Amino acid sequence: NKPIKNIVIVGGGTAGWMAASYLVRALQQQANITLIESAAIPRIGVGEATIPSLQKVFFDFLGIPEREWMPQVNGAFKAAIKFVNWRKSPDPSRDDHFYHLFGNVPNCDGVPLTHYWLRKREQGFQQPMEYACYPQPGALDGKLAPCLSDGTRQMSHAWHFDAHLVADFLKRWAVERGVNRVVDEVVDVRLNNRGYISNLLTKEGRTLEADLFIDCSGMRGLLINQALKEPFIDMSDYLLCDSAVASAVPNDDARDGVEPYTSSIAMNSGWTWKIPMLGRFGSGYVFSSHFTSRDQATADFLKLWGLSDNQPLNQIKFRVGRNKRAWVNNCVSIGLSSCFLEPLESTGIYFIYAALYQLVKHFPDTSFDPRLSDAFNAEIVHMFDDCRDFVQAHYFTTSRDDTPFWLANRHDLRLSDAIKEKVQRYKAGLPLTTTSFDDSTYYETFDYEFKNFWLNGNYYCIFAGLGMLPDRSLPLLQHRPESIEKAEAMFASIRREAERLRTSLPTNYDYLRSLRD
Amino acid sequence: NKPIKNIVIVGGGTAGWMAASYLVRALQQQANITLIESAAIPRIGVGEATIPSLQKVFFDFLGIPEREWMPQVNGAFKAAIKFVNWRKSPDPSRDDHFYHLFGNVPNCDGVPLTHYWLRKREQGFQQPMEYACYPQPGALDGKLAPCLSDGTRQMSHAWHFDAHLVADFLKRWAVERGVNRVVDEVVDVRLNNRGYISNLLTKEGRTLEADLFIDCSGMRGLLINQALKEPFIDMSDYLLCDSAVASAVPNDDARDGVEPYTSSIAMNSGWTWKIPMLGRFGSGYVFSSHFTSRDQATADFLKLWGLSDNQPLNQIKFRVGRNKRAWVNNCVSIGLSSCFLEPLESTGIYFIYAALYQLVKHFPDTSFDPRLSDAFNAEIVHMFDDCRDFVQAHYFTTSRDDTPFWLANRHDLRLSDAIKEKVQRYKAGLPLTTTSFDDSTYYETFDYEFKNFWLNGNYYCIFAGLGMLPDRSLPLLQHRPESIEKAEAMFASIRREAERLRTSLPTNYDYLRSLRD
Ligand SMILES: Cc1cc2nc3c(=O)[nH]c(=O)nc-3n(C[C@H](O)[C@H](O)[C@H](O)COP(=O)(O)OP(=O)(O)OC[C@H]3O[C@@H](n4cnc5c(N)ncnc54)[C@H](O)[C@@H]3O)c2cc1C
Ligand SMILES: Cc1cc2nc3c(=O)[nH]c(=O)nc-3n(C[C@H](O)[C@H](O)[C@H](O)COP(=O)(O)OP(=O)(O)OC[C@H]3O[C@@H](n4cnc5c(N)ncnc54)[C@H](O)[C@@H]3O)c2cc1C
Ligand SMILES: N[C@@H](Cc1c[nH]c2c(Cl)cccc12)C(=O)O
Ligand SMILES: N[C@@H](Cc1c[nH]c2c(Cl)cccc12)C(=O)O
Ligand SMILES: [Cl-]
Ligand SMILES: [Cl-]
Repeated sequence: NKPIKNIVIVGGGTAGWMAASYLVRALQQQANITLIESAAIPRIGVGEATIPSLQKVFFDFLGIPEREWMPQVNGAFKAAIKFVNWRKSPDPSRDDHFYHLFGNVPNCDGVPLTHYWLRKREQGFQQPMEYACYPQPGALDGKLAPCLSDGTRQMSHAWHFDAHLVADFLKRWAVERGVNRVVDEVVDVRLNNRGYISNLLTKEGRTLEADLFIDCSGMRGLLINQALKEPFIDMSDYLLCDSAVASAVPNDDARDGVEPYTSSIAMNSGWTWKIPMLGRFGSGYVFSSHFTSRDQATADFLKLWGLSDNQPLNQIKFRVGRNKRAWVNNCVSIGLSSCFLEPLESTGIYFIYAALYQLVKHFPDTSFDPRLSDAFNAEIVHMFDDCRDFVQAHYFTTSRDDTPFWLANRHDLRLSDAIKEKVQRYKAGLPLTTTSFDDSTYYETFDYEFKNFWLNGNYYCIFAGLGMLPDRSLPLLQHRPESIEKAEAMFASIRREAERLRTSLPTNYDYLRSLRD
Repeated sequence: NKPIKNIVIVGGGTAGWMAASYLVRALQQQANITLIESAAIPRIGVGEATIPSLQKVFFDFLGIPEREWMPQVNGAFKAAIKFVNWRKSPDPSRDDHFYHLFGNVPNCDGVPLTHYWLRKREQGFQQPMEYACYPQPGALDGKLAPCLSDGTRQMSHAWHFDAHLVADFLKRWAVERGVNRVVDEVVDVRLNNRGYISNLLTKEGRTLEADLFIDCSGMRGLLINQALKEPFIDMSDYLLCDSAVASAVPNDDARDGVEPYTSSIAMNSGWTWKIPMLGRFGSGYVFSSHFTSRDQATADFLKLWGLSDNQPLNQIKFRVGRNKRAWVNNCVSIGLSSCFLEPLESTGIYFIYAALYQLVKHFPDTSFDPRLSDAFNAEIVHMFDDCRDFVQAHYFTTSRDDTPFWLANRHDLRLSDAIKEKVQRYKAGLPLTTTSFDDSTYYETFDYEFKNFWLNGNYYCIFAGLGMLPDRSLPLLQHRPESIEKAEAMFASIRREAERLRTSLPTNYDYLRSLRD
């Protein structure tokens, strides 16, 4: 079979430029890559929060160290997501926050520390789970950097940045390596009688042909949805939000610092993200138009930040779900053309490079063996549905009952069998997936992470933070007092490390300034 | 002169039965009215959107309160038309909607609030015009009823209903009051040598005579066009659409509510109406066969609602324009036999009862003084051409340039001097027609409304919603800072009222259910 020689990518957003740069890197020889992007159709870039695999799977693959790309996209550090007002009727007099941290909880004699923490809590211990089981949250409260001043990493972390600058950075990188860039707009897609894409007709009269087409056209799914008519599986029975009102807000970094984390602030009918960088934070009230008008959401959002009627707003809508198949015939959808999940756990750009990684793992020749795309499609389904369930798990486990939106989340969602099973194991007191690896190994072993994306620590951070605890601690632990004592020593180590970080890390603001102002 | 004694109405659609019932009411004494309608020729009833004058001019005249006719026609409430994707290249990621609301914008020291809104916008104010100047659009976004639960009206509104049931309701009403109903089909019309209608010959052998004939035969204009040969002024140089593909679509009212408004969803080569009622919405893609085939339009329409090849479709065509004269000799055309304009602003049934109102205002004796019909004809010309221009104003002011259809609308339409003049005044920053009345008074003073049908607020809703703003705010306002401050207080009142409506109105779905399931 003849190899894929010509590849056309439609779209110049994060997805398109990730596709171009990843493919130019992966396909060392025999690949002519052309990216077409409209000057008249905006890209989506709201100020984006990311996860550690962005470096390990994407930028390492390209050979670009963090210190190289990060200042060029005005990047800032993210060590967690902090959830605010998710636990109860929010009360202005009560500190209701919890973190979802990156990295693994240690095990003690084959049992995660989360489980020894729960046993302690049963005996009256008051410290919240993540403060007991992770060394860094206090440091995040102090707004400290994830690294010592000399760059030595001290916690697992990822990044906040404007996705426009990332696309820009990658456009530059990809074009210097031979990606052909066409600024133009596809207006028509011709399919042959078998349903394979033949060519694209552009507004300026170009006809584009390729062996393989990558649809990075964004939510419109120009190729996959509009031309190939792949059904989009609407998942608004799983997740209620379908909208956002977003903006960027100046930050007084010198008086207030830069939070080394994304915040998710629960609202009446959704939640608001906060994504700090130097000088500004991006923020969006993600909402369900079924429970609040865009009008009321906008008022709620402005009021949250003390913003004025003169404040500019980005009024976004989205459909939650994914294509029935990401790759149909000679077209692979990547990015918003493939799926969307609300940014509650920073998985959007993850879906782009994880899908690109999978595409190269299932790379076709010009015969397009359906066994390859079928395998690829099943990986994407698992990747997305798994994240959808984890995100959904933040909603149906809420104890908030103070609005129709929160009541509908408690009562009216459709739950996969897979999520119910996990919730059942959790409530029984069983660990979810645990690894013996350290973080370095986990984040270096993408075939493992991709299939074991949400571990025990991730579920515990969310479920325990939300106030849903297991019915009881692990029965095994009643037979293991020595193991319980060793766990105490591990809790004491973690506390030592927290205290060392407190006095050793530079502020996130100072460290960011030091790298590049 | 002998009075009109015998009146024959040809046609049993909305127009015929409105004519019968209006005339039986108006002509208290000396009137024998006969309506002939074919059992073999369908009526036009697609699910119809209406305006507040339907109650005030038509049903009040008959003495039928809203609460009486409305459940009998399975009516639902309409508080606006919402225009979707009319502003730009539609983008699935962007909320592009605006409302055209019923009712007046308040004035502040002789200047409409629209003008104070524009000055604010010049200074960076971001709220869309209709959300600033009207209290109800947020409530429509929340799908709320126009009335409190006890029926107290809270906004100006009209109705959605199947026009078949209205005809049915009025048939019953008119026959109980002495209208003679003949189910039969006119096959021939005899004119005397002077060109006056002598009699109608029916398929079943009846000969019908009358002093006055009302042509409600629909688009075929059996009497006015076919028998009297009155020229129809084709207006396809003004407006491009000549076709519709229509259907009814089930609605999940319990999960999705019932939108208290008509939607107009701009397509590639026209627009699609949505007209919600209980259990279903009527919908039609109105299109120009010059830019899209009926085939492609049908595919576009099915795709819009995720409908299947098994979905039933009503494939409509129409000619846009009006008779040179509505009333010729002893024949008055009323309804589709008289004129057609696409349903972009819900004027079809309006044309029926406004024309009937005018007919009674110009009512003849058997001498048929041409001065009466000449006056009547000039009123109809003004009524129709005025609406034609307002509808046309939605098209030529578009910023959409993404298809041939939208480009032709931007560049290729014939514009009346009257519409150019208005657009010129608008762009200069001048108010169009303003009233000092409240809505109640406007909607109660039909001689005023009929001549001042589209006010400043109506033009602003459309022009501002479409993104065509005046070159600058009213120069007068630079001399009136106190007036500007008073306008602020009025903007604050409107916001208070919006917020009160949000928490006080029942959902439109709940209120409709409560009245009659
Ligand atoms: C509200 C919101 C919040 C988000 N938050 C996060 C977050 O915190 N973290 C994270 O990782 N991700 C987040 N995401 C996801 C992320 O922003 C996007 O997935 C990502 O930035 C790339 O989107 P895309 O490239 O698939 O599509 P787009 O950005 O929509 O780019 C589309 C491209 O296709 C081109 N195009 C479209 N049609 C044509 C055509 N006809 N001819 C030629 N070109 C065409 C456009 O010009 C553009 O270049 C968020 C997304 C949304 C909507
Ligand atoms: C696509 C479309 C969308 C519309 N949307 C709206 C809307 O949203 N809001 C609104 O207010 N209006 C709307 N209208 C207009 C409205 O539907 C019609 O004007 C109205 O319902 C009445 O039409 P009519 O009675 O004049 O003619 P028809 O409904 O066509 O009725 C014709 C009658 O004449 C009879 N007839 C014809 N020839 C003979 C004959 N030879 N002998 C005996 N009887 C005969 C027929 O049997 C029938 O009874 C719309 C119209 C169309 C076409
Ligand atoms: N395997 C993923 C899990 C994850 C996705 N988003 C996260 C966030 Cl936002 C915080 C903590 C962990 C995650 C990771 O550790 O990066
Ligand atoms: N004088 C008319 C103007 C009008 C016709 N159609 C409309 C619609 Cl569909 C919305 C708002 C106003 C109108 C009215 O207010 O009813
Ligand atoms: Cl995301
Ligand atoms: Cl109409």
